[PDB]
Amino acid sequence: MKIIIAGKNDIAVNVTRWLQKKKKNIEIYAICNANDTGIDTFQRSFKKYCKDNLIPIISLAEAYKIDDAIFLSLEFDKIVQPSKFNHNELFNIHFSYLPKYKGMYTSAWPILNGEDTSGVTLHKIDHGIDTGAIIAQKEIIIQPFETAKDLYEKYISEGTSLVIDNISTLLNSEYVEKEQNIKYSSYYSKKTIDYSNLELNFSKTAFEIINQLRAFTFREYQLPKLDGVNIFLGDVLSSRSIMKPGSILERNDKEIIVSTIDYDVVLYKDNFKEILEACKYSDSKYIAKLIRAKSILFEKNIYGWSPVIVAAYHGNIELIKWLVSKGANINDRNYKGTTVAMYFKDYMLKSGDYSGLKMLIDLGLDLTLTDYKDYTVFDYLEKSGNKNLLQYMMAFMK
Amino acid sequence: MKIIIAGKNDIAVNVTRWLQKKKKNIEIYAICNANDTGIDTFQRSFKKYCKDNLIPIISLAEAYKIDDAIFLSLEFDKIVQPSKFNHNELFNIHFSYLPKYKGMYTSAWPILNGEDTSGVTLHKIDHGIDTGAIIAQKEIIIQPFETAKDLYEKYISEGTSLVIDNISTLLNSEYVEKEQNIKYSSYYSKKTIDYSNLELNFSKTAFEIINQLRAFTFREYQLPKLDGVNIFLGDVLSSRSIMKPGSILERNDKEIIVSTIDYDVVLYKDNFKEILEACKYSDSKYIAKLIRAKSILFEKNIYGWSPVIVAAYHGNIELIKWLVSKGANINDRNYKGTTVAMYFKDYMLKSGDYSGLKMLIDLGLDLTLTDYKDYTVFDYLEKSGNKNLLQYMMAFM
Ligand SMILES: Cc1cn([C@H]2C[C@H](O)[C@@H](COP(=O)(O)OP(=O)(O)O)O2)c(=O)[nH]c1=O
Ligand SMILES: Cc1cn([C@H]2C[C@H](O)[C@@H](COP(=O)(O)OP(=O)(O)O)O2)c(=O)[nH]c1=O
Ligand SMILES: Cc1cn([C@H]2C[C@H](O)[C@@H](COP(=O)(O)OP(=O)(O)O)O2)c(=O)[nH]c1=O
Ligand SMILES: Cc1cn([C@H]2C[C@H](O)[C@@H](COP(=O)(O)OP(=O)(O)O)O2)c(=O)[nH]c1=O
Ligand code: NA
Ligand code: NA
Ligand code: NA
Ligand code: NA
Ligand code: NA
Repeated sequence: MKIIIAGKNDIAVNVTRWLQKKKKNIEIYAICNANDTGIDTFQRSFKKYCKDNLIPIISLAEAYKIDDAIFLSLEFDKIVQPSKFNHNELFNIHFSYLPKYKGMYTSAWPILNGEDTSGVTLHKIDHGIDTGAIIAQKEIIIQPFETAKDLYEKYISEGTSLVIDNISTLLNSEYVEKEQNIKYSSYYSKKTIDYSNLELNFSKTAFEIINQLRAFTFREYQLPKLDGVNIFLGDVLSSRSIMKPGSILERNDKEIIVSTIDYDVVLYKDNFKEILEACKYSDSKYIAKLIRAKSILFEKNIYGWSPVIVAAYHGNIELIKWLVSKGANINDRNYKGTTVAMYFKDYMLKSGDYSGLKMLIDLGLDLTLTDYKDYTVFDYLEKSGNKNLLQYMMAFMK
Repeated sequence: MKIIIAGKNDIAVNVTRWLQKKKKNIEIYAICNANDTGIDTFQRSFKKYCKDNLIPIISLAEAYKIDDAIFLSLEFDKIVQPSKFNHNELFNIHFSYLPKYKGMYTSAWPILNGEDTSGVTLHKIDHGIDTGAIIAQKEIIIQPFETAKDLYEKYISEGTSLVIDNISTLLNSEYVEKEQNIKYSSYYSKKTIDYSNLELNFSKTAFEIINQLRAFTFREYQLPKLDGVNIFLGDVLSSRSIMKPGSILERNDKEIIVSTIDYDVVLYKDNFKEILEACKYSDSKYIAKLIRAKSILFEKNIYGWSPVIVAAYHGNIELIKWLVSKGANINDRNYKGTTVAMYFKDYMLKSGDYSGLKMLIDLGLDLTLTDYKDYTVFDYLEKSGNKNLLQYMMAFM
């Protein structure tokens, strides 16, 4: 049978990849979003993927004319008109637990509002915005540390899983739907946040303010700013200044302390670039000092280089171990899919120091992984003619 | 002992009244809010009550020096310096379930936000706004139909009872405090709502839109408006218009139906004026046809006249009975505390017809009540020398 996948980012890519794997009998057509540049960024380009995999890319107007297909929307950017199809097998993943948080910026609004939870919802496309009947959902816990970016990445992951768990019933017409309730229904348009003019509001509680920081913390788009200085999270003090809300109590190199309606807050200056530079050659002890919010250790620059990737490229094995102890992914990837192991290989090759591989492997380092060109570390070693190092690396795999 | 009552409205008045009744020996001092107009309105004037009962009004600066008082803020308008008193018996009633909804407009924001409940909270005055340790608090249901005014009245009533239930522990220092949690706190300033520029936003869900209506419904202040027409509540329909949200789908003498993000909503035009006028003489069958939202029957005009009060003064007994069956208060009062019974008394004097009295008494009419000059219907009848009716009403007692 046939499926049209309409949308973007790792959710479209990964739903597609699964289909090519487990449903090879299925003709796939793609619709891409107007702003998919064709180049991989912090999310994969769906357009790139479809080109690289000979998946035909069509228009929505063309998709309307395909019979005996289902249609599946995944962060799609176009209004879909149900009457224009010759069927009603029209499905969307929305990044909320409907009926709450219809519309936009669902990575921010639940955080701003102090929600503990959100979700992803599979539903029918009807004539309105995220109004159609619910087929499946999955609740997501928002952790107190988590940013809008963390929550978006959870949406992407949980949304992928929910499709995968339901896509057979979508293909079989063996699914059940239920109309959305009136009660609790909520919606935010794009007018509700003006990302070109964000401003922290300190006439609020400390809880609210920290939730502002979190909601606006999505590095590839922006960081919250106080007085032009970029902030990466904050914490609540027990202190309660009688200075009017917004008054800056202290300023140092690492932080700004501000008066609120209730408890003082400390806003950490974003020092990610500096942290990343230190990852080349410093140890544990130095990095632990630079750090304020722990999750800053999992951020990435514009190439997708994290702390643990930089450490790997420079053979900083003591730091790699500490980072992984803190939550870092031993198999982290840049935006081309290049893995920690590949970067470590570069170090081994340069230094002639092979000795640290065993320890990384015991931390979970995976030599089988492929980048987005379908190459393993061994592909690169074969190409560069480094057969002895290739054999050496294979000898430690388990 | 002594207490300084700082604040306004029926909560200030009714806590004071209770203390004069039940704690004879407590000396009371008052601080009034600056905007207290000295005239009884939808809330009683605390300054008027203090003058009329010889409760001395003091300044804040004076209050700081009375070392042996406790201090109770009841919608007080001035920020205090806690450390400046030589005691720490400083208490406040806040109209939310703290630490949620610190600050202003707490009869609006919970409704707007889609909350099922709010609360009232008795707590210490400390550094922060509304940040002091909690002594006692109670949750309050917000019914799906209730307006900001309904919620406000509830905060006044539940706040008063919360103070009454705890006031002995406050004067005797036998209360327990628990510091407020950081988590879940929320706060809204005066700037969060411009009441001089309310606008309904139709780029929202039906649930959200009906909540806006409710939240902005507070007649003595304003009603929400569409196309300059005032609206008194609404409902959600089952249809889902394809038109862009905010599009007017239907318009008539009763109501306006509008498209939203999800379900269409009907906004009911405010016909309170019309209803109140017909309460003079029309019967329940006619008045029933006018009603778009049931709670309109408990609204009041600028003098505090409700449908039941107007019906009583015009001797409309058949209407009174139906109104009461719909949940009207048989002892409703205007803003001067004049009761239904006193209005019915006027009608009995003008008409010479006492035939309705027994039935209203059977429905709960209370002849013992006192207006805000502290007179009963009997006092009035004596003064007027209306000896016949006096005799008859007294026969019920
Ligand atoms: C547009 C924009 C979005 N965001 C946040 C809020 C969104 O929920 C989240 C993802 O938005 P977006 O990347 O537009 O993803 P989608 O198109 O799949 O919604 O990013 C920002 O932090 N800054 C921005 O400028
Ligand atoms: C991680 C890292 C890489 N590099 C080098 C290694 C690569 O040769 C080069 C290109 O970056 P990159 O975007 O990682 O491309 P690829 O996925 O092809 O590696 O940058 C540094 O110079 N410093 C670093 O910290
Ligand atoms: C000032 C104002 C308040 N309100 C509502 C929201 C407030 O929670 C409610 C009570 O406000 P107010 O009468 O100022 O009482 P308090 O000072 O005890 O809060 O009235 C309006 O609807 N319109 C208005 O213009
Ligand atoms: C209830 C009602 C009262 N009245 C009269 C009788 C009232 O005593 C008079 C003044 O009303 P009001 O100003 O409300 O003061 P009071 O406390 O004395 O009632 O108006 C009407 O004319 N029409 C009415 O519908
Ligand atoms: Na069709
Ligand atoms: Na916007
Ligand atoms: Na402060
Ligand atoms: Na205001
Ligand atoms: Na609509």
